[PDB]
Amino acid sequence: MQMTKEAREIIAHPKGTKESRGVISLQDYIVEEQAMYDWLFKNHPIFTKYGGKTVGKLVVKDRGEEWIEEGRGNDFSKASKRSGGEGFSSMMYRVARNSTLQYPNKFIGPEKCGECHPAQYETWSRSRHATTIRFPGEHPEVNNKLNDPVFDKDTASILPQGITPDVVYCTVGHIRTKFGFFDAWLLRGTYHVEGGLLKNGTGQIVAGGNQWQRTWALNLSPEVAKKIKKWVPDFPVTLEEYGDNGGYVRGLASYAAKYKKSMSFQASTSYCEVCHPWKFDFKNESEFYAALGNAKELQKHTISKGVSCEECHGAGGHLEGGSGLLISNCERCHQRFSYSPDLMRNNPLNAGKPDLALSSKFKSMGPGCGSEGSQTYFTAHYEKGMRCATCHDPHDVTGNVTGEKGIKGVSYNSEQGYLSSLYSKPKLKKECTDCHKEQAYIQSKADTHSKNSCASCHMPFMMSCENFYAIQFQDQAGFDTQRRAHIWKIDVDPARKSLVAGSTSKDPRDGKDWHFERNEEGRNFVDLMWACARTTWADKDQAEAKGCHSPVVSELKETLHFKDQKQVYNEVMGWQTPVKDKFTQVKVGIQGLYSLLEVKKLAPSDKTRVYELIEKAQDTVDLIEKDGSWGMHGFKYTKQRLDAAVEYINEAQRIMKKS
Amino acid sequence: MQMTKEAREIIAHPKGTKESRGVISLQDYIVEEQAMYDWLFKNHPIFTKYGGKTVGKLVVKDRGEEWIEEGRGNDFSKASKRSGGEGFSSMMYRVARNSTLQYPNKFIGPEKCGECHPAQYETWSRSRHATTIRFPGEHPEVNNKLNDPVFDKDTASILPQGITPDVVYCTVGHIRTKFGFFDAWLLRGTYHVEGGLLKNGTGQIVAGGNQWQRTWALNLSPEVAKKIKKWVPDFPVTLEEYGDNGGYVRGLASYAAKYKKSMSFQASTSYCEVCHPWKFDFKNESEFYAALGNAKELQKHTISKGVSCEECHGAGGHLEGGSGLLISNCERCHQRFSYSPDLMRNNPLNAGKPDLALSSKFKSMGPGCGSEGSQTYFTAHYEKGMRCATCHDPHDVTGNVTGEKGIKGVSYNSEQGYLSSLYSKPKLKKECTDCHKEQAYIQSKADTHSKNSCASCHMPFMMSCENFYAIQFQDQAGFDTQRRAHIWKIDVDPARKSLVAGSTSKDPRDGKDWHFERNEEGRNFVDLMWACARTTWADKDQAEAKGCHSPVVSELKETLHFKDQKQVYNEVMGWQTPVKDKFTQVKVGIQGLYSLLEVKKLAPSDKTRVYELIEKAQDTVDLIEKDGSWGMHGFKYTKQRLDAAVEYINEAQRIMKKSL
Amino acid sequence: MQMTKEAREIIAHPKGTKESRGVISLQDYIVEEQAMYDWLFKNHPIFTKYGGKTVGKLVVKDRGEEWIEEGRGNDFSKASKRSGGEGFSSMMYRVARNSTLQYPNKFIGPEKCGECHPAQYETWSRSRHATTIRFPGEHPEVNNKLNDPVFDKDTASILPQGITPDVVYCTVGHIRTKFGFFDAWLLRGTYHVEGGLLKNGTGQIVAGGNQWQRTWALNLSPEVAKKIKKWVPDFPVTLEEYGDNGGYVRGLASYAAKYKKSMSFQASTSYCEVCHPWKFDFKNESEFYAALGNAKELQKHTISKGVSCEECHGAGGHLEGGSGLLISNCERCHQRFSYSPDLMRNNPLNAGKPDLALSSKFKSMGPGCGSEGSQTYFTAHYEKGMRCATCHDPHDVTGNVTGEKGIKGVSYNSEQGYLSSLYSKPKLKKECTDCHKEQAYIQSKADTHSKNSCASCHMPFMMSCENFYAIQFQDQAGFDTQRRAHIWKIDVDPARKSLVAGSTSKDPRDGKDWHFERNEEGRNFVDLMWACARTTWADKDQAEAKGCHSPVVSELKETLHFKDQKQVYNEVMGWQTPVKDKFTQVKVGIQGLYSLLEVKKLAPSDKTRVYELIEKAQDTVDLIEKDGSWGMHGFKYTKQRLDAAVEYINEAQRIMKKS
Ligand code: HEM
Ligand SMILES: [Cu+]
Ligand SMILES: [Cu+]
Ligand SMILES: [Cu+]
Repeated sequence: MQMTKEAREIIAHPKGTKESRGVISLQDYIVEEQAMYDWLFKNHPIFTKYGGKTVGKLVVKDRGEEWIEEGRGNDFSKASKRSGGEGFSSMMYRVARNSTLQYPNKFIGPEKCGECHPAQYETWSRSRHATTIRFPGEHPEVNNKLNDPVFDKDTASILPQGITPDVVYCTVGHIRTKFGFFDAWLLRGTYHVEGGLLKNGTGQIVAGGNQWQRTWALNLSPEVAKKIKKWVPDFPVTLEEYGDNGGYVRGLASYAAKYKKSMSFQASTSYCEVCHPWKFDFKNESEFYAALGNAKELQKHTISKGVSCEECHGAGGHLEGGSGLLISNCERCHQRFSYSPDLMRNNPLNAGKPDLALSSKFKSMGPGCGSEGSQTYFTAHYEKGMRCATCHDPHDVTGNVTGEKGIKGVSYNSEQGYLSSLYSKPKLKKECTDCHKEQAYIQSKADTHSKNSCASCHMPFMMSCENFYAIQFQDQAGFDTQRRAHIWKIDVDPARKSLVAGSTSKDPRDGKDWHFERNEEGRNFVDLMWACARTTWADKDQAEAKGCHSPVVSELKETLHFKDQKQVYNEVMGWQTPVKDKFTQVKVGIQGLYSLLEVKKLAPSDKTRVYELIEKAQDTVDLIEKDGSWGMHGFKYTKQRLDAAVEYINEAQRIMKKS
Repeated sequence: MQMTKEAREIIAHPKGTKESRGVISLQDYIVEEQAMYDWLFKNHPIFTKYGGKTVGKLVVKDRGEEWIEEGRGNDFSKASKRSGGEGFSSMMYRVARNSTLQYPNKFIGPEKCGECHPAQYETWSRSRHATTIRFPGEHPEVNNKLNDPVFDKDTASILPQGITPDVVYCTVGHIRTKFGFFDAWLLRGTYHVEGGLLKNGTGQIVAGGNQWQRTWALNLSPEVAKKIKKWVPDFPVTLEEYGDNGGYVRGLASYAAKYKKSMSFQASTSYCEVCHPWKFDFKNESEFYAALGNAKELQKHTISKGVSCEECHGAGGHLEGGSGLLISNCERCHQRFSYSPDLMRNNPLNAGKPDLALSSKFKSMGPGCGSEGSQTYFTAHYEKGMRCATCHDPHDVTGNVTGEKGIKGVSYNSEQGYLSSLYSKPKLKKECTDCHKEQAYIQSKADTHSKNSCASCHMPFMMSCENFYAIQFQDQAGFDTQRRAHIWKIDVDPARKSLVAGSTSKDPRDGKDWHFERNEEGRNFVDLMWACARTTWADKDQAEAKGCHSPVVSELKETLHFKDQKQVYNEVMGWQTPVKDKFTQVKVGIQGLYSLLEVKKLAPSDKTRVYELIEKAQDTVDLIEKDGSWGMHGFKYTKQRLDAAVEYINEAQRIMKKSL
Repeated sequence: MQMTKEAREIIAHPKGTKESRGVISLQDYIVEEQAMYDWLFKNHPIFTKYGGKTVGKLVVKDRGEEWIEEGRGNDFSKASKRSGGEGFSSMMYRVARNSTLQYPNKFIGPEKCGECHPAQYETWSRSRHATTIRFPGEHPEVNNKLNDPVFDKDTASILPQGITPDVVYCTVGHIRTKFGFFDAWLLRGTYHVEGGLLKNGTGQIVAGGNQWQRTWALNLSPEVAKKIKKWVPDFPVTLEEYGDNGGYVRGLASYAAKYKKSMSFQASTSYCEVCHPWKFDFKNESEFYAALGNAKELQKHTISKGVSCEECHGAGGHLEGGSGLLISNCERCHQRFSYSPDLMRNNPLNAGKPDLALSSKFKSMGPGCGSEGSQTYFTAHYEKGMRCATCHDPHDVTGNVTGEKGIKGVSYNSEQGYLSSLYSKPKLKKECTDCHKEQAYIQSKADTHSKNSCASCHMPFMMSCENFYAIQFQDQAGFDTQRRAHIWKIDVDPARKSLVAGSTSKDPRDGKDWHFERNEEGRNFVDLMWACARTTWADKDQAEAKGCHSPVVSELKETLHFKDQKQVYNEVMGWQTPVKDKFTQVKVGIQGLYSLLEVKKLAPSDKTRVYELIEKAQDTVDLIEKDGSWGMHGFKYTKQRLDAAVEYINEAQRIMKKS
């Protein structure tokens, strides 16, 4: 057992700044983790109780790999002029302030910020930022039964087999999408126990079957899976067909682990403390390591859980003795840059500019949760100065969502506010209609999609939280679809996809180097299958609008179930072709007449009329060009205006003739 | 004599973070005040020279009550899941950085920021932020006569009877609204001395008669009071009629005190250092306590006065050795939340969300000064991400206001720029017209209110700075009206009021738990009485527009003096009803015609014409809908466009008729 | 040799705050410099090897003069109530954080910020902020030949006579405009050496001939000069006619010096560290003074060069052990206020308000480079809350600019991206057309200037980077024109000038107290000569649009070469006068028809028609009024459109006739 080679090379020859400059920087964080892994190798029960034997190999994954190697950081580093191409690049995972390995820290806890800022405490406290980290006893949404089935009695409990609350420090997550756990040794829970209990050192440690997944447990029954299989012939139906991604019961999937084959061995320090953090109140590291291995002692000494005030604003915020106030830009946890060699090779003028080949973290073939920032970085919105806080309230990030009263589960409790909810409804400072007036105007007119939100087409749930690759069939715009894309640009095309395999991929399902495609303007885009026909169980708008056009969840008539991108493109063109044809005629007419007002004299009263008509026709052209949807924001009204405008041009042309 | 019970409990069982974490938090600030109060109980003249005897009882009011109990902080705390409902909530009064009890501090003074930032120093220095704290010798606007009448010889001086400059550390405030003072022991001036001078230990300490009020001393003469009384029969005229709120001479009211009945005993450290601060340059606390009681010594060692650069930006700003730069969001001094159990009770959807039952500090029955933030918090503006500095320049907060040459006073001096002025004109980055273009366009059409500013209707002076409850008659939108409401939304209703009494109120004027009402969108709103017919002497726009529709100050004909809200509402309906009616006709016509074009056959040029007409009508409807005032921004223009649009629709119907 | 009197006075009676308060402030910076000047008076080669003898007088200029006296700080101070009118005002030059005289510092260098922020590193690293300070060996754009001619073999090399790379700490600047150098003793390069080499202490120190200038070396050949001479009689053609401003070869001018007459003696600490900084990693001031005089040692210990992350964001940024995160408002280096007594005197409503009499730094008769801030301060834009970061990306400040392949040069290499480029194209978040919609609409119509940017008219290159006063003829809008004015408001007048001499000026070219004029709204403005007819070689838009109307560089026909402002004004009237005529005609008509409508009875159909026509004409009027250019944004569309509105009025009249 040892740390990753990358970590060991840095430990052997470190070039941090803590000792030389008195300022901590990337390499210092890599170095400081050595003692934690030494401790775990001697003290974790996998070794003390199970003799280092597991069903599946242990694969150590420390900061050396996560904070340096992920997102092809080493390839990015080589493509950069920084440090002569010999440097390191932390693409996805890193902290801005001290890690949980430094004691003492200056955290005072959110309740103390709340004494003076009760208003923000209240909104923050009813958000998933506040409860992403929770202890046993803090799950009223499952009546505090972490080991009983949540929904149907043949589906999974939140905790895996053999894992009981007394050896769990915390759960991570929510009913919203999924849960994970950390054991009392603060080791990421990538395993379960068969034929025994971790608590007693009995049975066997088995890789995988460690991650509770709401959609698989609740929505994705074998019956639903058979329905998908009619359309997608290789969709897995039985548990065994979920393979390495699955496990022993539906709802508990293998994550950072392949069922019975391999499992990551990872401290919270290496990864999870970047985005689902906690802080302890210990005065020094001796106190910390003494408690390490007892959940109750660690819980009692926990001064901050989850994404609290001070995770965003800094320890002690602006207070005297604190570490200095920050205003988060969200990129610690919501950015997730991933360098793509394929995007780099699109243009020779990219030489020395590898930032132009950044994409987003992908979980196998889907863009990963927490990648909204790397998505928005290649949008017109980001170019125009817009950031997360432009649109989002940074405190009330969950909104007034509630549980599902029609769900009859063995443990599920629908009455616990947002904790019971399958959805998110973040509080917004800006709606699309605030900035896009012409689009709002046309889309407000009574028509096919006028009831739907702008976000319903423009912000599909493309993102994978669970890395449930066994159900990722991305050309069918499903089925591992749990977070919302922040791309906005919709591409209208019969074939071009948003998501593409890397050129290193040797099998269409191996998931190698997937990335977002870039359009002609160098921007990310949403293809029409995602925009119109995606299948998801995370999207409240979709569920309130008859499942949109998904062959799996649509309640529309079968001819409006969109089964491939070309079909969707055909529907779009049914509206766009007639709009563009009339649009062109009108503009052709407007020039036909403007120019021909030099080659003819008219009775002043006819001249007035011709001017008047083409001026009104020009108003319609401008509105439609500015709208830019070519009828997709409202065919009926767009056609009404274009019909009028061609009448104007014909009336004017009739007049010009009589001369 | 002792500190409040709330402070003593926290001192007895403190749960701050200074010792356990090395970070100062709320409870540490409560604890640190113990020494100051012990000192005051032994060393203040009230005790050393007057035997602790005062006319009216002494009421200690330290941070334990001000920073913990105010705004029903304890009820908010019990309504919250935070700390199992057993925590504390500082609703209004707290600091962000060290208080004036820490020595040494890192303040260098605004003149030092000004060495490198001369431009911002200049604009800041000509603002009331810069001069809210002043020493004797810094009042040219009264020819430095703090003890002679400011205006008429029968009205008040700035300092009350028995209080002389040499025992005053500072004055607080301006001619703008009011003044207060702090004695050389840094105790808040809630008293005067009858038959003697404080400096000689003679006479008697008497509660109240301590706050100079411009509006009472200048504008609210017995003559004006009598005029008001014809409308409002209970309105006080004689000095005796102002009761506990008054005192011994028109212009000096009792504030944080009741004349001869009670007076707050309060160090500057408990309350005033939050919003009207100063900082001293002492190396340690021994030096500070040694200077205490000596105005000249304290003044000499004052390194920052009032809302200086570093009060906003932190002590030493971004400089090496400083405390770290801050950009103020203004909530230290301009927010003032107050929790309203009635707003919780009346909306059951707010259960477990005490933040949605937040209101503003009320001074009796009017929202307090410095509550703009708690007001804006419940507006569309704040919801769209707008904050104070969206609209406001943070430095030039007073603007180019001047005195009134027409005022002849015993001491008043009109030539001192903003210091002489009765008004405020903060420099703005954004005007209403920058974001509300349709409203601006219609409003620019010459009519009844074309010379009104947008803020004249939308931002009435509803706020009470002085807590002059004796003249607060909120249903008549007067008469203690010194600061500008930041609410904007105008409600259109015959009876519904912006301001209402709490359910604890047992008498229409007892002033218990008054608060803002919330509309169907969960927002604050301005009722039509405030928007149209309010009475104030702090609103220059109103003074320059014939006093608007106030029965008391309107110069308009008597038929345009609005005596109550139903009368205003009926005037509004007279404009909105015709507009709304015609708007509805035009909108139905447009849609009806569009629908009929889908089936009824017309010659090409008729179809052309019908389309053309309904598109023109649609332009008009879109404009008027987007404006959303239904004629209140420009009645004749609005109805004219709609009358023209009605003509377009009728011609279009004429064409449809021919076919049949 | 000694420090300036202003410095010595402060040193004698210091009222800083470091000792009393523990906080560094302005006067502390002045005092701290004393050791450096003592050291230079004893150790610089000028004294140790040349015996204090120079061709031209040594003029010491320290922080005492730069940070205190510049911009008429003492007059501003006296005009202010601050400190009784007896204090100091640092108008242009000061730092926010420790100077380069304090050791150790907390800088970790931009490559360490880049480890975690690879994206911002990439865009920042290809900007002139990043390379404004460079060491010998880092000039691929002249093939690293600092002593060979850049362009033609009879024009200048970057380094002057007798100055070799081995005794130069760094160069300042780029091909873009100009270069400068610092010797190994960190003295500002205001001299060269005739008859020997500085490294051997041979030859004589000669004042001036020290600043390499791109425009003089490349563009302003004797032929071009002759051409300008035909329009401007006094224009210098021969090297000798450039006088004190010139030197011994075309391309190397005298700056902070007069050729063979005077040269400033200035440490980097007094001035250049404000805006073109660097930082050393020295652990104390002893290590620093020990390396002084050795270019290689200093270079080896340089941890930050130029305007790096930490110069804007503070040393160590937000990192633990750092000095605390900043977000720069750019005023350290781009503001440059200069108090103008003339502006104060010429408006007695500004009495007691010297801030309102602030102008910008002028380099002789042109506004200085890095005065964008003091310029925008008196604009509508600043008043509305706009700041540098409203329009600009703060990282990607240079943009995708490239060299010129057509240039023949002895050393010039045109293939090093932005390093080879003569232009700047800063990345913007907002374009003029984002906020100014009506102007954008009119300007989009195919017409005379429709291909041109808004910035082309509104932001001419008025600013002097080089103080090349020998070619400054401002009434002719030329010819020392290297940076872009940030004023936007164009004044339309036959004679009023943006740039005027101070009342202390005696000769029209003595360059005394020049300043911007203020218009009737208290704002800076651009006169029509600058807007339309200016001569520059720094403006890419101008170069891509036939040199605009410069008599010197225009490729237009000769009737479109504008020689004076009166001629420009007249061309503007050619357009605005017909537009305002028709405009007024329409307003009169609308008002007339409207007044008649209440006393006139019309058939329902006739009335419909008159309202409608009036209403169309009103829309046109509103658009033209909103545009506010009266044809300057597109004469053809504007005039055509007003003509039609006249027709609407005329048709309305024909219907009103039936009364
Ligand atoms: C889309 C590009 C442009 C934008 C957004 C823009 C914007 C503006 C604005 C906002 C004004 C002020 C109008 C007022 O006072 O109400 C203006 C005036 C002016 N612009 Fe432009 N402009 C553009 C292009 C141009 C061009 C190409 C030229 C010259 C060829 C030009 C020359 C002027 C002049 C001379 C004025 C002064 C008008 C007067 O005061 O009479 N502009 N422009
Ligand atoms: Cu996730
Ligand atoms: Cu007040
Ligand atoms: Cu320059």
